[PDB]
Formats: sequence, structure tokens, C-alpha cells
Amino acid sequence: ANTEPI
Amino acid sequence: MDVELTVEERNLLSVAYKNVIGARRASWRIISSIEQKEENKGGEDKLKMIREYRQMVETELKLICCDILDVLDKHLIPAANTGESKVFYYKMKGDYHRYLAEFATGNDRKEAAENSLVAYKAASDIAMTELPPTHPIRLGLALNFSVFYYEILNSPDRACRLAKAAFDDAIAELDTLSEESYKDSTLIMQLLRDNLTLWT
Repeated sequence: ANTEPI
Repeated sequence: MDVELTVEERNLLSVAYKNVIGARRASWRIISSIEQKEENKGGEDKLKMIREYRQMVETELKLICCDILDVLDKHLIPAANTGESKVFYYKMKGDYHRYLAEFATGNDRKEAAENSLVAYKAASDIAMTELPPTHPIRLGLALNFSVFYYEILNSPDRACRLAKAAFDDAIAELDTLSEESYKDSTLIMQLLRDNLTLWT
């Protein structure tokens, strides 16, 4: 579960 | 009253806030793991100290998120002209509601998830009708939305369908995107592909 990176 | 932000200002501020949040979110996950480990393993004073900490961290997070959402709803998404910005702010609304749902309880959890899904759906309708399938704001929406599904809504089915769709629409359009435009998007696509191959 990897959400949009900074 | 209203406020409009250039793309670059938007990104600056968004990055800054995500820095803060993510620090607090990861800290929260760690405190909870310690909490569960001790809670299964007994201990008087220590469990009190940990619970009080987790509570304080939840408080900070909810305060920051709620302030973020109140400025979004009050000043930014009313003022949004372009379609990329509309999608941007509605996706942000989804993100901060989702982080609310990440630790929220019972009916507060239910309200947060509902608001997040409304916001992501709004972003989606605009992204379909105004943004190329390779647009990074659209690929970010797709990724965070499918994650929303899988983790919060616990619909692997629907998360994976959303991720695959977004990936393949991109892959399709890819042979027809510029150089300085394609290097601005590869990393989101690979993240959607990674999440997907994970979810099987």
C-alpha cells in the first residue's frame, strides 16, 4: 500500500 | 473569501504539509505497534504512558488535517479554475479525509471514509473528462484512490481494477507523449504497477 510520494 | 495558487506554490505547500503529516502518521503506527505488543504482554504504568502518547499524537493529526480540510473547502477548491487544479484539490480532500479514517473510531471513522470517497469520486469525474490518462495528477489520483479502496474500504477487487485501468490507459497513451512530459510521470506508473503486482 504505497500512496503518492512527496 | 477565495485564493488561487500557482502550480508551483501549490506543490511547495502540499509537500511541506505532507512532510509534517507523514512524520506524525508513521510515529502513530509505531506507537500503536508498541501499544499492542505491551497490551498483549501486561504492564501498568507503561501502558498508560503509551496510550497517553498515542492519544496526543491522534490529537495533533486530527487538528492539522481538519485545518487543512477547512482551508481546502473554504478557500481553495471554490477558487479552482483549471481542471488540473480542481482534480488536485479534490484529491487532497480525499487524502486528508483518508488519513482521518486511518485512526478514526466508529462513527467518526465512517464519516471520514464517506467524505474521502465523495472527494476522490469528484476528482475522478473531472480527471476522466479533462485530464490525459498519463497526467501525473490523474495517476496520483488513481494510485491514492485504489489504495483508499484496498486499505480503508477493504475492496481489493475494486482497488486493483482502478489501478490496472489507470496503468493501462497510461501505457496506451505512452507512445504518444513527449520527453519532458513522460519523465514527469514514470514513477507514479511504476508505483501503481508495484502496488498491483503486490495485491496478487
